Amino acid sequence: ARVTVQDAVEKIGNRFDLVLVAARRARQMQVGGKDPLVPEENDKTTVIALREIEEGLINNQILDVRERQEQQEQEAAEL
Amino acid sequence: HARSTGSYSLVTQQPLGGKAQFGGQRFGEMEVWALEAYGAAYTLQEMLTVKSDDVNGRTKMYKNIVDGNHQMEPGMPESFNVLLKEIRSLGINIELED
Amino acid sequence: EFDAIKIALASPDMIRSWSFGEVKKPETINYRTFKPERDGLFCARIFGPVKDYECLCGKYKRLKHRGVICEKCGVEVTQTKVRRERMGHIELASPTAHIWFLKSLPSRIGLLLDMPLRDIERVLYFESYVVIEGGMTNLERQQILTEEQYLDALEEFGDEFDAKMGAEAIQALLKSMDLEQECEQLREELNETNSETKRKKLTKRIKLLEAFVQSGNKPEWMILTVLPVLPPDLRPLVPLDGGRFATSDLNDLYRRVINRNNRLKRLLDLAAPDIIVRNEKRMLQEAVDALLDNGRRGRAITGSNKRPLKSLADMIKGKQGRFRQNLLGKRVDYSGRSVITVGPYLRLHQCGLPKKMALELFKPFIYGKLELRGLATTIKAAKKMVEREEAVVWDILDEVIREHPVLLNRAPTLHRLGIQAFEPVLIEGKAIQLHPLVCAAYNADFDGDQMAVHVPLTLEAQLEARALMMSTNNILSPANGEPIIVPSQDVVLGLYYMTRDCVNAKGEGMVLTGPKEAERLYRSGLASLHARVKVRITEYEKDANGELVAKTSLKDTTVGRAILWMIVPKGLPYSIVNQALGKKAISKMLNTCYRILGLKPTVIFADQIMYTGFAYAARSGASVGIDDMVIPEKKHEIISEAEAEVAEIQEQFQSGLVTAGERYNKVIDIWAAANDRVSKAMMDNLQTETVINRDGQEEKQVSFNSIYMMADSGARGSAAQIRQLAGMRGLMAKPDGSIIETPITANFREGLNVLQYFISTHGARKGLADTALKTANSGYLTRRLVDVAQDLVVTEDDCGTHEGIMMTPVIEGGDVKEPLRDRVLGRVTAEDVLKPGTADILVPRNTLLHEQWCDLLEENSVDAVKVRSVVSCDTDFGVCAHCYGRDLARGHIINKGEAIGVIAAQSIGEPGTQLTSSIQVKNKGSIKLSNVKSVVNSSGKLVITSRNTELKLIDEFGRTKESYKVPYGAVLAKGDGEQVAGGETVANWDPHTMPVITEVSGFVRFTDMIDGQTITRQTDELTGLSSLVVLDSAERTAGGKDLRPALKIVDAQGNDVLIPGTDMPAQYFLPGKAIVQLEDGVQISSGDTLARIPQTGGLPRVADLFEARRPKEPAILAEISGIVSFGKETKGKRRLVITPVDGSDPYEEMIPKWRQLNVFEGERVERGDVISDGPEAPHDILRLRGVHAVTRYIVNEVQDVYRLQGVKINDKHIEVIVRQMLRKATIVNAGSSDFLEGEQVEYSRVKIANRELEANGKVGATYSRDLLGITKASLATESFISAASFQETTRVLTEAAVAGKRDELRGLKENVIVGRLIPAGTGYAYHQDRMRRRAA
Amino acid sequence: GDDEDSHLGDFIEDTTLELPLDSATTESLRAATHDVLAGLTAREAKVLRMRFGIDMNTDYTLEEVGKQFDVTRERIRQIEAKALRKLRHPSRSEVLRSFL
DNA sequence: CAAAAAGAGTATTGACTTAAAGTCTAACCTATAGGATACTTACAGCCATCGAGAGGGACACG
DNA sequence: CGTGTCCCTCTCGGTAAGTATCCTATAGGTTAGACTTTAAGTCAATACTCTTTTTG
Ligand SMILES: [Mg+2]
Ligand SMILES: [Zn+2]
Ligand SMILES: [Zn+2]
Repeated sequence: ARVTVQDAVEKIGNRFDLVLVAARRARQMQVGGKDPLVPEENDKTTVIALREIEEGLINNQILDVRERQEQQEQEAAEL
Repeated sequence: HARSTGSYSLVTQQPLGGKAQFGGQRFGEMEVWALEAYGAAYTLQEMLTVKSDDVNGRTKMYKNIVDGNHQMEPGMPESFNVLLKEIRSLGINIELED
Repeated sequence: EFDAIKIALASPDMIRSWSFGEVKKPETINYRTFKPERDGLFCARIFGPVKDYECLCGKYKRLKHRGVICEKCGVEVTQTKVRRERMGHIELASPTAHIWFLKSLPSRIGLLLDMPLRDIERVLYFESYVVIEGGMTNLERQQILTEEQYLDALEEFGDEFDAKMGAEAIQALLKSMDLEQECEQLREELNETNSETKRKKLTKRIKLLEAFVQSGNKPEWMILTVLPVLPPDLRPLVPLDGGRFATSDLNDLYRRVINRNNRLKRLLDLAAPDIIVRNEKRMLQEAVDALLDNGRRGRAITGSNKRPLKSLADMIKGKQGRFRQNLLGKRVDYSGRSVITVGPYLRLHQCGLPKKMALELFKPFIYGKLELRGLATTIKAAKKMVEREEAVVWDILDEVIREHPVLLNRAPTLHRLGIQAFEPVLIEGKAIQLHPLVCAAYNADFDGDQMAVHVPLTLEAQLEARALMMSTNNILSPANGEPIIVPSQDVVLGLYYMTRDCVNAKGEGMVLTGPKEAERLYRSGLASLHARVKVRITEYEKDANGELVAKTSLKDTTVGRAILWMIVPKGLPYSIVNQALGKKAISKMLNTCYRILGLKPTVIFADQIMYTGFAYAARSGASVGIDDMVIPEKKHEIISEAEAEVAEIQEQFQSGLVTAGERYNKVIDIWAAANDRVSKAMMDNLQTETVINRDGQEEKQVSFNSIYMMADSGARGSAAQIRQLAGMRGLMAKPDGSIIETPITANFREGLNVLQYFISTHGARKGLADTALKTANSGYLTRRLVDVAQDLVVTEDDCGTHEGIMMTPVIEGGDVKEPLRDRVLGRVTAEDVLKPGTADILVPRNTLLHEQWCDLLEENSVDAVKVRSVVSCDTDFGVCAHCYGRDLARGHIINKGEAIGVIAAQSIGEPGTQLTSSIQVKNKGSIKLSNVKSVVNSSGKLVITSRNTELKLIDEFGRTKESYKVPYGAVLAKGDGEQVAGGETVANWDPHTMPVITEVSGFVRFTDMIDGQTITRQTDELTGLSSLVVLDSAERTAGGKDLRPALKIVDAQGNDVLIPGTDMPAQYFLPGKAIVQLEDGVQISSGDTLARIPQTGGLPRVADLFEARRPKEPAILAEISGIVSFGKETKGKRRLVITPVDGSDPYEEMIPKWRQLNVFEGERVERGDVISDGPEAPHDILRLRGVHAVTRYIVNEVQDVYRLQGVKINDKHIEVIVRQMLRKATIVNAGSSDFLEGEQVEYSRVKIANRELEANGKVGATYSRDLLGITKASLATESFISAASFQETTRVLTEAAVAGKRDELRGLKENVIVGRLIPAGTGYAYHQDRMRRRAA
Repeated sequence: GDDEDSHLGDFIEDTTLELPLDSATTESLRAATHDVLAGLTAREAKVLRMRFGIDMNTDYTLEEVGKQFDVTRERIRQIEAKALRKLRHPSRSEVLRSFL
């Protein structure tokens, strides 16, 4: 669960980009194309996304790299 | 009192007054200033488009919520269209351009 | 989608393009079968079908026939929502003027033709003729005739002469004019005239003509020929239950228009006599002008309600128009109210939400979770499971509210802490439970208050509520960086009572082994909570590189302070809880935990304070009784002495020793002095009533009185609420404002009798009738502050500026009202703040001065620091992040994007409900002088020959402690550079004397002195001295008026004594009423006196400073520096001439003759220096002294109001409003730019226009900065939508239509109205992405 | 009311709108009748989509679909009747009964 | 494995009743015209009492 | 030919309940109701073919 989000802010700065990155990741995990990188503890996708932000396994560049890898995989699997 | 979805008004398709006709809470101008003083741009946008006035967006949002997807497709409020028609029914020609 | 909104006039062709048909009948529906009759206001073949995919007759009735048009009734088969979008039109039988473009005060029709509105209304009323291109034979073009004159002209000219009447004549005048020719003739005529008024009038008309040429509009489109009609579903005729209908007033207005238009067509087809036809045309012109704007021209038409029916323009304007009632704030789904209660068991990130309320707000979330689990087959089955409240829909409800915040909002939202996000806890009941610590932010007590909860739906609104609006993030105030979750009243009395010491309690003096033993003793009853003991505590100080270091010592403390030490976190010192711990000591205990430890330790610590303050206030058993109000035993003697001192001044009034205005002030002065003796006899009795024994002998101590402790700890009480319970209530004021002589010498423990309880109600209804309308003048000031600054946003990171503001401590004349630390904390330095050892700097030139950098400035005693300011930022359309500084409720710098213009207007407007001879040194320091000329007086001391001398007190540390203003002609009892002692008078002067003191010594000659014209015979009958007073201009003779009496200093050898430095004569022109005392031929000393010339609001004051109101008696400033002179007199205005040494000399001003001047015709005046005295206008400070001096004036004259009521507001928030006031500019030299001379262009627009030119080889235009009020800078903006939604919708839409204005949607109001992401916070990235792909 | 704030027009609601509870039931019925028709033969999943205008334009009568398949009018009435007969059976009608 | 017999699917013809139009008639609304002693200027809602500030237009004077 | 002053104007901060009005005669449009027609849904019997069963 969450009480304060200060660790996520000091990981991803500006306090407004954090909301966007966390919403992007939470939407990735919600419409279930993906599964969390962190052990979920009944946390919703918002809290799981923030916990992934805190530990540094998810940020904007990580999401962009994974998205580009997915786009390359789809093209290479088009046949 | 509590409301999620009920009856909407006639000219401006907005919820009605409190607890006699199952009406919503007024999110007035000072609350809009309070949400602008934070950075809550998405909360404000769902306050003034999907929760209140956009006719297609509120049905889409209800279907999304009951389908387990929390995503908004905002559109443009009906009150702005009413305002455009009322200004345009004077001699003045106001229009949206791109 | 769209990127801009464009507004203009509509051609008749455009109006016929919008329409789907012509409305030809006034009928609405059939009275028997309520179907829309054709073809009236409600027509199915014009405005669409009444039912979805059905014809009117019924031949086509399904979606298989979509788009087809019935051959019988003509109704298209489509959706019935097209009746909200399809318009019609009315073909008027005669042209009709548009009331907006005629009856607006500028009168675009009137000033486009250069024809006065009084002479146009005569033509529109069919009571005068006007020629229309009548040839160059006898009459002019726009010459007005009458019936007789037109008859004569017709009898004299049968052709080549056209003069019409009515709106046809006005339309012909508007159509026959050539705009380019008129504009060029006006431009030629502009240079010929030099009168300012003619220049302004011609410039206005040329501006209008250019606005008409540049846009696509035509002049004759301001006269209606085709009138559009609104879609029917926007003016409905819906039936109520009971057979009766409800209609809009637009139906009545349109029916009147159509009836009169049809009758006019009928009369024209009948060849009626012209009086009837003219009357019908006047009636039609009345009907249309009442439809567009009712009541503007003539009297308002009223309906059957006997009320003026609402027109088209009344649906857009006002507090209940479309803009303010339906676009800027709406009714919202997923919301509800309930009463709030305490629930003190909560954590400050969570609230208590009833199960009944949470079952309705989260209704769709439960419908979609029952089917996911398979508990319900369909949406209709899940709708009935929660309808009968099955036992499984409560287990589902706990899953949908786990990490889902809700927004709690209290009805007056004065600042942004009025909306906060909490995590709901499901409780059984009907009242919301609100954490005790967040009540100060909401300003909410529990005596009937209500709150509205709002449910964030989308996945981004649940992350803004958690990351931005959560209640654990808002613990500091955005107005001043101070805590806002301070413990309030019951927890601050439990921490005060626990942390106190009693002289001899249980278990005193015993040595404890730690805080855990002190609690084992108290709980088992072996020791008292106030027992002076020695405990061994281990405290951690993190003065290492972030590492905690332990230190163990044996502390002298009490049992209660050891028990509280188990709550305080690691890195805090033990002296934080080793005191009595009132209310201020608890608020700084949380502030020195946010700075040292951070946010997460403070949030946990703020709840443990609340839990341990509620717990030990209950164990206290602190009550209130009638014996706790201890009346002094001397109160009966203090009053009896004051009643025997008003009976001796009553006798002196009858004996004539004192007048009426003196015994009234000698009775108040002894009742206000006997009120300070009763209140000092109880407070010295209450505060130490406890005297107890130590070691046998008695010993006094601080009292444990139940009412003293509630006031000594700050727990809901003061020393003025007391002294009305145990002292006396003192002097009361009658409603006229006077103070009654005899006070009310009783209190609330003894009781007020009938006569003195009635008196204490004049001041009780007056105090209740003020707060009932102080909220209407404070809620309107904060609305104008938001709308002038809503568009300001941090849009950059560093603009690279070196300009700034010099910050100094505020010294009103006595104590320092605001030290340097408060005025400099969290601001970026503009230049290197070098230490007094100037060989090396102290801080760099871009350091954010936080708590640590403000310690060096205090140790080294820095006098002043120059910091970057918002008002001096190079960023165009926004503010740099370094020119703002600290985030102020975030400990870091401001984020790029943050909307600082709405934060700065709620911070000023929130405390608006709380708002309404000699010099004696105090400390021991050095006398300091600045901007003063020195000359020896007769007695050897120093007299001052300056007008703006400042007296200061420099202590040993080199910082200024006192600041006194020394007038002209004052004798200095000491000298500069000397270290004087406190209490010594270092300056003395006569306040009623304006000396003309000399500068040198010699003889005084009565040159140009005439007895009977200038001098009168005033012989002193007391001393015998000769008094020779000059006369004023209203009495002096005309032949002697042109003579200036002067005293040129000479000697006894026939030479001339002159002022050193230059060789000008030492002559002193004596003004009127100058008392020549010393006789001629007498040798004088230097600096000898010659003549002795005889001599706001709390809340409206803040409004007047921001509105830039000009004062009633402005002080005259000096327009240019140099040497002053004089000139010819006149009747009403005197003449003052200022001569530059090398510049243009003949500048002059018309000073009124009835104002006391301050320059003696020979002083070197400086630019922007006062000539007269009084309230100084804000505009003249900007023009003469610059930008940095008009912002210092406002932030120092508006913080005086707030500091008098104990309100802390940062100076960032006032300099943001000032920046939005000096936002326009006026061109002085057009240069190589495209700007007109008199045009008022925006400052940022003329700052980048002459930036490409200066980067190029050309030359840039120069400008003059302009200051405007908050209601004029918010109304002259580049957007007509952020200005029409504020005020004067009719006046803004009229100017934006005739100019073809285009709205780029750059602000925060435009995106709120049109329904998209504001470009401020989380939507700042979205708007930057759009500006990249747009113009890519 | 007892004030100049409330008006008669603020209490008149729009009765031409359909509730989103009713609007989300329609999108759930178009999916429930899509799986059911997929469980039938392609001939009976096409005559039922024509006898009732499902996911297309105007519905047809018995004769109008006779030309489509060259079958006579009477047999299609029986082909449709057997298609109706299959769907009444359980294990293909449980979810459908929740819509009544 | 292979042949005879019964049950069921698929496509027909001949009545046999049924809802949806198509049409004729009447009866009942609905729009229009006409009325000849002589009659000739309505009013009333600025029947109201707030203040406070800004802007423009007309008068008078230097 | 140009400032100062005063006056006028503009903008800002369940309801509702009455006033008399007449009257007569023609001709045409509108609807509504019942009779009749027609495309449409229905049932009863049936022949053929395929499948399925039963039997030695
Ligand atoms: Mg209250
Ligand atoms: Zn039709
Ligand atoms: Zn800057």
